[PDB]
Amino acid sequence: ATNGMRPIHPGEILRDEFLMEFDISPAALARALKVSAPTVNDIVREQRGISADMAIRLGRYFDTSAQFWMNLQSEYSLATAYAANGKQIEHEIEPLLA
Amino acid sequence: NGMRPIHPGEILRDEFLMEFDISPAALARALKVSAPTVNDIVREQRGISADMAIRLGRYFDTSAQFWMNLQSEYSLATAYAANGKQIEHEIEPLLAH
Repeated sequence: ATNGMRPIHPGEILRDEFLMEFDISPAALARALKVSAPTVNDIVREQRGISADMAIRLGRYFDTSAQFWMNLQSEYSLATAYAANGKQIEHEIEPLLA
Repeated sequence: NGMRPIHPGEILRDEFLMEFDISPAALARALKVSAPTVNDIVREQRGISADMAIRLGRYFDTSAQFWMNLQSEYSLATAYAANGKQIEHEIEPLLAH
């Protein structure tokens, strides 16, 4: 059986481990981060990724590193990219032997 | 925080291209991407995409996250240098409230 990647959107972790944990609505989070409510709404709906600026805001608000959020984002972006082009990439790139 | 940016292209040049004596155009041909795609990264003009991270990991036998983690550190560092103090100023931490 071959390896695979299944995507987990960062907004799912935001919803489950932060918004639901502290009983914060997405709109209340947007007001606290000083961003537009659709900005947070898009993320929790899994319709937008975490930008660097947003990662710094979330880290500041929730006492995390900004990299925590960017690492969740990179995993999601890698999973979607892998499911789309990963098999072809592995088919056409011969690993370096040196 | 974190303010001093290290572009992923610097690591690519120093730890891989120069370590294995591989030119950027040679790398692009091995990765099956256009040469300006690799050039722009090596010259620190463009970042590493998810697709490129998978290609670089495949070729150099690293994880793809190795490259994406360097990219996010750079993106964070530039974002913080531009706006970090403004962000800290305008957001009150939840647990300070």
